[PDB]
Amino acid sequence: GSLQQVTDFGDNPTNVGMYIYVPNNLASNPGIVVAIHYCTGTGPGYYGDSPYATLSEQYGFIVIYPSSPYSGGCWDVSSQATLTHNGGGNSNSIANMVTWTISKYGADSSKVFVTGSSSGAMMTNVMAATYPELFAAATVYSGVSAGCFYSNTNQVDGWNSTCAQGDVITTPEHWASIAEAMYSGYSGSRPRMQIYHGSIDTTLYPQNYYETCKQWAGVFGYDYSAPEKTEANTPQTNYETTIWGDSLQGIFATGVGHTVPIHGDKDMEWFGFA
Amino acid sequence: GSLQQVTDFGDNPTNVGMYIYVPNNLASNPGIVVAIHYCTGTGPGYYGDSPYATLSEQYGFIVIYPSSPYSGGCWDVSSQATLTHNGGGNSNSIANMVTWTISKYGADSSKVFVTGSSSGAMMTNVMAATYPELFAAATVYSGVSAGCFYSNTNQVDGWNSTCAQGDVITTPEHWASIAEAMYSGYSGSRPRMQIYHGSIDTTLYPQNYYETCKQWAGVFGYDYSAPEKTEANTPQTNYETTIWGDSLQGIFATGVGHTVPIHGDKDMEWFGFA
Ligand SMILES: *[C@@H]1O[C@H](CO)[C@@H](O[C@@H]2O[C@H](CO)[C@@H](O)[C@H](O)[C@H]2NC(C)=O)[C@H](O)[C@H]1NC(C)=O
Ligand SMILES: *[C@@H]1O[C@H](CO)[C@@H](O[C@@H]2O[C@H](CO)[C@@H](O)[C@H](O)[C@H]2NC(C)=O)[C@H](O)[C@H]1NC(C)=O
Ligand code: NA
Ligand code: NA
Ligand code: NA
Ligand code: NA
Repeated sequence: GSLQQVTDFGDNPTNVGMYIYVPNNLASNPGIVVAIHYCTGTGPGYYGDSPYATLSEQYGFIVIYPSSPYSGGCWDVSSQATLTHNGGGNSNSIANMVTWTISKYGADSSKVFVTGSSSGAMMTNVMAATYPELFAAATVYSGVSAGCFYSNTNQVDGWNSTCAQGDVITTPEHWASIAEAMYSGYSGSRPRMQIYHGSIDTTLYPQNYYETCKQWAGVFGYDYSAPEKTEANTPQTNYETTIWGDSLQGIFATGVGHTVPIHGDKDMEWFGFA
Repeated sequence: GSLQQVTDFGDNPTNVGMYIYVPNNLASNPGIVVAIHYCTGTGPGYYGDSPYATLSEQYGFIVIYPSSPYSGGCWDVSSQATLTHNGGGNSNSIANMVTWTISKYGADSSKVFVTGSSSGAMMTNVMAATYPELFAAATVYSGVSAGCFYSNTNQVDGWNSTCAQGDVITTPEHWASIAEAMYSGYSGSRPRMQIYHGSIDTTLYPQNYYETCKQWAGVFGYDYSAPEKTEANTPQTNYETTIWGDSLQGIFATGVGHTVPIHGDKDMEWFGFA
């Protein structure tokens, strides 16, 4: 099919770009995958460097690639605007790309997923907390927990070094409260979360794996210290999968740095296309 | 602050009409109320005969008034098309009105509600079952359970006398199966259901109230025989409210026939605007 830029998709004061890949083999009622790029990247760049456009020709979903407006290409995952439901930041623009696409293509709103890598993984967690209503499931490749990049001076697209270096450590309860405040009083459904992180990540250090799993455990009321199951060498040698429940699993990749390589077929399974 | 007809809102093979009321006091991130008319009526008729446009000026949400394409003005709540997620029937059309409005007005997709009287209350149950993903909550004014108007010959807009007379009686399990089958395999968010009916209804017999409460009890995993709470004279004298749980309450109006009059302020409370 083709990658098209869309410029009028709804309110977008932070000027995020929107690109979509509409497959040739478009399903009758297509799903949506939102695939969110890393720093120094762009939406078309992530299109070029991820399996989603290929998989969309198999499964017939539309892929949305949001594109950062900021110098350096990171996502704003620090401002109040981006860290609040309807706050008007980058995350709100991404939400609007979703709803534009659902209406324009008759996409199935119950089959909308979000995934990303590095900065886009940070944004994935933020999308899950700020627009939980939009997403059935999410897959995070090497990010930080929602609100870990909080700026204590309301900076937009600010890098939080304390968080990245793994110095921010707290309880499931505290992280859950932080995620909950991104949509205060929301009690509806939330996407099922899958969190990947590598053990030799020297950009977003591995403590962030545990902080993120703590967060979603706290959000879904799972006992962080008592997972349901742990699967060795799953999905492959030196990856370990911890399942806390239907709405949370973490995959820790020993010997892997920034970022954990996208596992496209595994994504299709978690989302439910496969 | 006007009622507008909308003509190109997405796939609409059964040619349902779409009318919307956009209030003057429109909220920044408006909710949506879908208000579904009775037999012999139309969307604009229900606009003229319900409190929702008046209330939209208080609470700032948009109202969508679908309009039956059929002679006699009843809704198709009988065909396989209308009784299946993405089946292409009237229900599918109403779904598309929702998604069009979300995108066009930047409406909040977590704040979308559906309600209706008589034929429109039947369609309300159908919408909850066929497009559960769209709706946070629903209020049913004197309808029949989803799939009670099933046509054994796949008739479109067929009246089922056995159902209307109150002669279709089955279990929570069986009604829940009927509802589940309208979107098979779905296990996400569904609207919180509020069901009104009058004890002396001789159009849609009051057995249908109990069949509907059974249906939603089965769907949500509630014990139909053990509701959480009963409230005398609630919301008013001779009405009684039974709460089965967060996602189901029934309101039986003793001495009221077809239909139970709309309690607009109570709808606001159930929906969460108030
Ligand atoms: C960087 O990120 C952390 C969170 O990862 C921020 O820490 C929060 O800071 C406030 C005080 O400003 C505390 O009340 C919270 O309890 C902290 N949260 C947690 C989970 O610890 C921190 O403020 C950020 N730093 C900068 C410089 O913006
Ligand atoms: C009228 O409606 C009822 C459902 O309310 C239909 O009943 C179903 O009929 C099929 C056989 O066609 C049975 O297998 C189901 O068990 C019945 N369901 C229930 C809940 O009883 C009935 O067929 C409809 N009548 C007509 C003439 O279409
Ligand atoms: Na469709
Ligand atoms: Na791609
Ligand atoms: Na939704
Ligand atoms: Na908005």
